[PDB]
Amino acid sequence: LTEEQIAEFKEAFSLFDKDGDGTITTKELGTVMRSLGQNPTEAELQDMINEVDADGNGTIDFPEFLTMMARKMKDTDSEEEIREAFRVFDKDGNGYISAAELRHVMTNLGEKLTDEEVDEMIREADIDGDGQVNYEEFVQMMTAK
Amino acid sequence: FKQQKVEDFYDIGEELGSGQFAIVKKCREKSTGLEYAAKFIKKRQSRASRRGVSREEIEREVSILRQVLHHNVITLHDVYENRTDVVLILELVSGGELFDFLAQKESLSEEEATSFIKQILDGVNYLHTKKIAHFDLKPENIMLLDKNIPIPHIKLIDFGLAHEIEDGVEFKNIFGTPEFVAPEIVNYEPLGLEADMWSIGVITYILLSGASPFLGDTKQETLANITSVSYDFDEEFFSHTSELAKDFIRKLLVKETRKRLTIQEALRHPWITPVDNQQAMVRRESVVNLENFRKQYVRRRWKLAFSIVSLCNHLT
Ligand SMILES: [Ca+2]
Ligand SMILES: [Ca+2]
Ligand SMILES: [Ca+2]
Ligand SMILES: [Ca+2]
Repeated sequence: LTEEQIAEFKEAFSLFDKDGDGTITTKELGTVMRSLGQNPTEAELQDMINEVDADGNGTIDFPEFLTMMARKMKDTDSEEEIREAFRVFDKDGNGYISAAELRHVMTNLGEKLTDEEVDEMIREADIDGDGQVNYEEFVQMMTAK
Repeated sequence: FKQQKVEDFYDIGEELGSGQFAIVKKCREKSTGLEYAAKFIKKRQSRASRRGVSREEIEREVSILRQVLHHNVITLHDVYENRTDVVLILELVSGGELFDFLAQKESLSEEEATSFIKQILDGVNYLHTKKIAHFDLKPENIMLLDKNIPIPHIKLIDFGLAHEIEDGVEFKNIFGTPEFVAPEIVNYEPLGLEADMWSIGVITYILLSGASPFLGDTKQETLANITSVSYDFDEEFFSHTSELAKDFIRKLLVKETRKRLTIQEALRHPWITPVDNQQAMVRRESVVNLENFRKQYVRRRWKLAFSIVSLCNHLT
């Protein structure tokens, strides 16, 4: 997926790599996971990094992040990981992603985006026009393109 | 070409992209410390053209890059050759695509759009004065030297389809991205410098509306719309577009090659260079449609959020 892999690469790596040194230490992955309500231990972070650590330097390089993305997309059902992503986005469990929830998730990820960008994201994801994102609209945002 | 090893003089780094039979990687010259982009083109040199590039095409591309020296066009620095590849060490262009930079803007008038389009027109003018056709003008090949200045510097890259237009010889071929090719390309008709102007018209259409003029649901529909010159200025996408811009695009998207605007005529079109203050003020007040342009950008932002969340879920 040359175009999609390049886009997800450039974006996700830079979102994790908040200091910009070319690598991803366990601390950055830990901070990102803790901003998303998860609480992994240092041993678990090191085990995550070691399963793809090809050059054995302790951190995750660029192609190691690519191979980790590949193993993620290969070891799970697409629908199930999309469901879990939606459950992460939709916090109150009402079945609709509002603007507040989307903005909260984006800011927890480390994005400094204004309200206009959150509004345009919601609108681009909104198909029926109620102002929120259905689960179907979510998967159609994540479906084939 | 230099028969010496590339690794002997350049430190090879991250991969910047690729194409069909070529791969570009960032590199640094060891003797100077300056950074460049090494484009490895896999040699073929066998009659079975299924895998590899002919030596004729490589020599043509290298000759074109050597003859071209402009501030809006990429510059060839060196060429090496081993037993498998030919390596073109070129000027590093690391500012991304022009459209990727324009999308992340808050508002874009037609004046700044015409400034960028005029950088493109200066590049194409330098190319056409030497009777060199680019034949692969598309937003993927409109890069920025650096997105670190207010008005970035545009560079034209990827001369894999460039060809020398000689007087009195017929050059016909089928290549390029179908969305951006001229009617004489899809019809296998004699080619010239006019296809570059047609592609510039398509690029201006896309920059101004976010939609493509002849792009259909399938390749057949796209080719039929190109050969039939079938496009419109829909008010849903062209509500704010000025009349000068529409006249410019209309004068660029013509089937008959002799009636199509040349690069110099596009440089003198009032939309690029206004004649009076009235049309300059009109070009100031006209706003480009930045919503249909940022559509795909915000979609990929959605996908990035999804990828981060899914990677965090997959590990716990
Ligand atoms: Ca780091
Ligand atoms: Ca590593
Ligand atoms: Ca909700
Ligand atoms: Ca909805």
